[PDB]
Amino acid sequence: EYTKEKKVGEGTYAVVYLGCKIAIKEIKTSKDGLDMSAIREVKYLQEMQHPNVIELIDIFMAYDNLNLVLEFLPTDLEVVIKDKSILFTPADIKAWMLMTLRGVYHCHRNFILHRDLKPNNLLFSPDGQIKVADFGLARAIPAPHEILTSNVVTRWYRAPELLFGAKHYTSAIDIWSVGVIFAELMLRIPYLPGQNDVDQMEVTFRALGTPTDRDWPEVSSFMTYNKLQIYPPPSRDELRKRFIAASEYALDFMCGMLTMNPQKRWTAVQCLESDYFKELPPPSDPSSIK
Amino acid sequence: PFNGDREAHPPFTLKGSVYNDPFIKDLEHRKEFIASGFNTNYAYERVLTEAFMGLGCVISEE
Amino acid sequence: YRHSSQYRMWSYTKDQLQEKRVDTNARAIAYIEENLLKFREAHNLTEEEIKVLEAKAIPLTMEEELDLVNFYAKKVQVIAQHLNLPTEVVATAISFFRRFFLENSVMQIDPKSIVHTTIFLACKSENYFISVDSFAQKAKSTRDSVLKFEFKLLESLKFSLLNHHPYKPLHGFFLDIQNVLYGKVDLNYMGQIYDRCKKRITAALLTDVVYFYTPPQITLATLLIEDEALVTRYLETKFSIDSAKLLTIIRECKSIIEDCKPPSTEEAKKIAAKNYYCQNPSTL
Ligand SMILES: Nc1ncnc2c1ncn2[C@@H]1O[C@H](COP(=O)(O)OP(=O)(O)O)[C@@H](O)[C@H]1O
Repeated sequence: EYTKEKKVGEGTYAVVYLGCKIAIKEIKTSKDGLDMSAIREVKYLQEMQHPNVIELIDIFMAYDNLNLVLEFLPTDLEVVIKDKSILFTPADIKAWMLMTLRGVYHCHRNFILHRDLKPNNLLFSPDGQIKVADFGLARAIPAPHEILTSNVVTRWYRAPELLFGAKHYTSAIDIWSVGVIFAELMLRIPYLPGQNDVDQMEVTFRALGTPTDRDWPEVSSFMTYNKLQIYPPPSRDELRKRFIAASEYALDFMCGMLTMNPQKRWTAVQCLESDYFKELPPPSDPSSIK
Repeated sequence: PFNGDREAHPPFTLKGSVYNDPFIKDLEHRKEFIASGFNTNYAYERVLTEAFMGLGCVISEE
Repeated sequence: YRHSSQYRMWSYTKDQLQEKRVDTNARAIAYIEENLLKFREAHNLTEEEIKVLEAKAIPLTMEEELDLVNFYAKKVQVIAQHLNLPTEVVATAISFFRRFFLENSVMQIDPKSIVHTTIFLACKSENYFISVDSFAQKAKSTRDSVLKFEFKLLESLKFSLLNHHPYKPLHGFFLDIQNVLYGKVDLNYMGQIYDRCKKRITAALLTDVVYFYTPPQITLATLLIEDEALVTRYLETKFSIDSAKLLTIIRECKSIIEDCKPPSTEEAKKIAAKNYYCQNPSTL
């Protein structure tokens, strides 16, 4: 729509506007004419309609730039980092996980990757339904002989095959990210931080374990597994210590979601029915979020 | 009751141990292809459900 | 499929598509007849020559536009296949060119410059990854002729930049034949199907079939070339979806694909000198 008000965003790639209930995202056109991450982010967000992925009302052309629409309210990152412990493990940890996995499954059954998943990518709504947006490095799931990119997702939310250097991966790299969203939501801390380097591999090995030959096979075919040594995987003494605010069935699909095996990683069709939402209490979308 | 996904289930069938495809079944025998999480049934489930998307008509256009 | 961009706003019927052709030929007549009555400053001498070029251009290109854009679609197909591209990006380039010229005519945007831009937006669409200068040195472009007709191509395309194509239904019905049937399989069906039906669907994308039916229906239409035991025994044993309606849909799609007529070397003369340049002859 042709309505504008005050701006959000200090980034030089895009500065988003606001107006009407909507938010106009403008890509500055002024090398190449149009960037990869403008057509790459309109061409899959145009064709999805869901209550967990935002949609385009109009994509009307500007004089030089490209206009989109977005959502009004802020994101999941400002919810976690600044509260007075409103969020409670009976109900608030279940509904947002259920809706984010619903959005991830709607991306997956359209065979679209969406390899940029962050709490500043997951944003809420006035009725509190969390949305999946910002498809800036998304890609359709191609033919198996096609070479993909490498560094496609951010550091703190990176799948370990992307740490190791998997050039042509599957779409199981975005279940690891939402499992880290689960742990970041029930721990209220930035989970697995790195020092702007290759140190994400060492902190992931320190947290969840250096993969062994017997279990996730062919991990030594990356020219990175020989650089380091083995670390012990965590046992079920993690149930009380460092994860004491959790239920019995939460650790089952958390450990099934933080599998470092990508072939044995639980896809969303077996994460939406992983008997964790069946346990009491039932969730409800009125949550005390400002 | 409740449903985890509100409407997200197709009713068609699949059997991945039957085919003799010369583009993926030979492609999965390599080393670096397995190491990125690739198996045969994921690609076949990707392509066979795409082969049945949209069996409608031209009467359903107005 | 109804949530996809190809169904909700670019899938048509025969009456709706012919209405689309006559409205893009009806909205693009007045500006072009106004811009080609420009005579000299004082008076016009060659009245008969400018009226026979007006009779060649204005009431004749309402049907010459369709085989003109089919000829230039054949041109962009052979130059996209010339520069070593996959069959997926060739199909998207053909679809982007044809979808550009459904909303605009060939006179107010010349088709000789769109044919290098569509390969660029197709390879940047599904990640081919050619650069601009590497694309220019492999073509007859000097970096400016591939980028000026880019904003308006996306505006006239209205940003339906992902397209569904029948090659993944080929790889699906390459496998679903073998699952339901075991009598006569995979000798001739890997001998002479993957090398023939692919070229038949490139010839189908040159024709006007993808605005009519879904790409599995076009796939099962082009699989009916060998209908001795394959397609009839496939659709009878598959059976929520009735069979005979799908056989009639595939049969009328085959009736659509069989009304074929290739290009010629005559359409070139009308646009070569009459439009924008012949006048110069009249002037001097
Ligand atoms: N719908 C929105 N409502 C409010 N703020 C938004 C909205 N969308 C984006 N923003 C802001 O735009 C910026 C996102 O731009 P970008 O850097 O491209 O995302 P990313 O870091 O995932 O790559 C963020 O600062 C975000 O706060």
